Amino acid sequence: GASRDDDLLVPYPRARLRPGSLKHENWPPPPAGPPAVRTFVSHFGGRAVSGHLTRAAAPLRTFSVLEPGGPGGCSQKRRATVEETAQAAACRIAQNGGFFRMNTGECLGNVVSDGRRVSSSGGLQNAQFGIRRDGTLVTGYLSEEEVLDTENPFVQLLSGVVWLIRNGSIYINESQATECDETQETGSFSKFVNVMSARTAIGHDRDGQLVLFHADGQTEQRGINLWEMAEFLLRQGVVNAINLDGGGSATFVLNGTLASYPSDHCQDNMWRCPRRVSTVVCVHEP
Amino acid sequence: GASRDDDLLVPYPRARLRPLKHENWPPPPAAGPPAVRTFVSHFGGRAVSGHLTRAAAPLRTFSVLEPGGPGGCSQKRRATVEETAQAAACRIAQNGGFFRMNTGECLGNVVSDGRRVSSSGGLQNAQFGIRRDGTLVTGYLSEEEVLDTENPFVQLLSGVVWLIRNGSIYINESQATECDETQETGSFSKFVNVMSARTAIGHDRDGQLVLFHADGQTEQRGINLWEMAEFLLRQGVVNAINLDGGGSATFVLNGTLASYPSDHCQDNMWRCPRRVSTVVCVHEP
Ligand SMILES: *[C@@H]1O[C@H](CO[C@@H]2O[C@@H](C)[C@@H](O)[C@@H](O)[C@@H]2O)[C@@H](O[C@@H]2O[C@H](CO)[C@@H](O)[C@H](O)[C@H]2NC(C)=O)[C@H](O)[C@H]1NC(C)=O
Ligand SMILES: *[C@@H]1O[C@H](CO)[C@@H](O)[C@H](O)[C@H]1NC(C)=O
Ligand SMILES: [Br-]
Ligand SMILES: [Br-]
Ligand SMILES: [Cl-]
Ligand SMILES: [Cl-]
Ligand SMILES: [Cl-]
Ligand SMILES: [Cl-]
Ligand SMILES: [Cl-]
Ligand SMILES: [Cl-]
Ligand SMILES: [Cl-]
Ligand SMILES: [Cl-]
Ligand SMILES: [Cl-]
Ligand SMILES: [Cl-]
Ligand SMILES: [Cl-]
Ligand SMILES: [Cl-]
Ligand SMILES: [Cl-]
Ligand SMILES: [Cl-]
Repeated sequence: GASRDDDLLVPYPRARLRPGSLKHENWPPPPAGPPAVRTFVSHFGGRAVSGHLTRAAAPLRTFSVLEPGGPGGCSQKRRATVEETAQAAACRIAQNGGFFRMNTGECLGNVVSDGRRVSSSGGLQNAQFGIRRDGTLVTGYLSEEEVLDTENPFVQLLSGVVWLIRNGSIYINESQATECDETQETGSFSKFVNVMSARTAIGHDRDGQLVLFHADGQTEQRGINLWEMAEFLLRQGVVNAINLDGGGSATFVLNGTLASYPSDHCQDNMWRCPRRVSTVVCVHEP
Repeated sequence: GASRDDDLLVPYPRARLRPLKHENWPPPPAAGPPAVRTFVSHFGGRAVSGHLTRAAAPLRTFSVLEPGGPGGCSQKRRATVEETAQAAACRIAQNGGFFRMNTGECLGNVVSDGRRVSSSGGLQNAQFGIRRDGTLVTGYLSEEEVLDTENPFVQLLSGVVWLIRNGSIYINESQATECDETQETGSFSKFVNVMSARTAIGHDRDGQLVLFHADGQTEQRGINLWEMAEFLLRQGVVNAINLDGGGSATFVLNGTLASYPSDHCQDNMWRCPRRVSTVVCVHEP
């Protein structure tokens, strides 16, 4: 019927509730095509791992954040596979997006899909990547006051854990202090950053183009952590980037069909089944 | 728009020039959609990624294609699995028999839509084909029956090594038939023992088609031929044969790439699919 949801990469085993200044970076839009998908099997720390790197021009026109099963997915606490959501949205390239609660399925953190707020952070502060109507690519942390600005408002936005790069500099350490909570253990979260597994990320490059990353693997066995990931991205010319859901949620859909190897297993156990995720990251051409 | 052709797995570095029973499975008496299964399983203590496929009604769901459409081998053409599969609107497709990289010729007996497109030329290798009545053939055959008007072939291709016979491994028995005396004795045995990405084709007792794919790299990542054949046998394949592998190892699903090619691009950093000869296609009315 679906996945067994075994390969879990959880930043917080204890669900966070709804009860150092924090600012964000914005990159103006250079004036300007199809995406550029690149498959690879490269070595990190002596381990070969497979993944994908994507590039798109006109993020304001080719980028979109989708809800599980179409508009209103988060409002109904819905969960759908990247293929189902991508096939319905006719996305050239698609992969899983923000985090969620597996059992309930609601979308956690700020989320903007086509100028519509679908989820709110609720006082919590994590890494977020969004685009404003003027065409500026934003990354980092924003307050709900800035999120709600009606002058050059966000058109597409999602949130993830850790801010991977800021202005061409690694920003993991700066996120470890900001995005870590003290009520939960400090080593359950630090593992989420250091443990090896399949994960995804999103960012942009010096030329003003959107970037999407995906790496296959397994929790503790195969894949990469967040440290190894950022360096490869810097080698690829990304300015700002944030991490996204990974583990069994790591899914890369190309032309509406699965192109990655999910980490989770099927009920039959032998085979790997894609996970039903909340929001999806979509790239297309009108 | 082409591969760098770095990951080479050659059964014979020295090209052979132009100078025996088979098994057949009758059609059991009765059509579900194909079953594509992603996996990361352990072979000799190392995990490798791949796909395993199965289709019923091979007489109705199986097809052998030429690179870029009909006449591909006749024109010594080379095309990517995606290119050939997209034109045929195949749900599941992967590279097939071997070919000459320099010229582009298709090696071994090949039947695409009931027409012989290439001949073995006196050489004897493992072959998998289907006859119009529904009989599934595997092993070695003489040209008299191949072109015979008795249950003529509708789909046929050739590859190196016969992996399984009647639910039993036939590699040892195949090495004796498929061993050459002109080539060195260690290049071919390595071809069987070396670990890398390869593909295979076979069938089950119920009369269903099977297709296999395993990602990897020559000698670095993947599996050899010994580990590969058994995984299918544990899954209920009766007969199976090996197919082209290495940089040609490609799995295309619904017309799009779903595997990780071993070859590199001219840019070097990225991996590019290789342009192959014949392709195996699976679709539904
Ligand atoms: C490859 O593509 C097919 C999509 O094809 C269509 O889907 C349906 C409309 C059905 O009528 C098929 O015959 C069509 O050709 C995927 O198969 C299906 O997806 C749809 C979901 O919208 C579903 O209704 C079908 O039942 C699906 N078929 C199966 C076997 O599940 C197929 O999964 C695609 N493969 C991948 C990896 O995306
Ligand atoms: C798949 O990607 C290729 C890349 O060029 C594109 O040409 C093709 O249109 C895509 N598939 C569909 C159904 O659009
Ligand atoms: Br939470
Ligand atoms: Br040869
Ligand atoms: Cl600035
Ligand atoms: Cl590139
Ligand atoms: Cl290691
Ligand atoms: Cl609610
Ligand atoms: Cl979040
Ligand atoms: Cl495992
Ligand atoms: Cl569209
Ligand atoms: Cl091409
Ligand atoms: Cl090589
Ligand atoms: Cl196994
Ligand atoms: Cl296990
Ligand atoms: Cl071994
Ligand atoms: Cl692999
Ligand atoms: Cl003919």
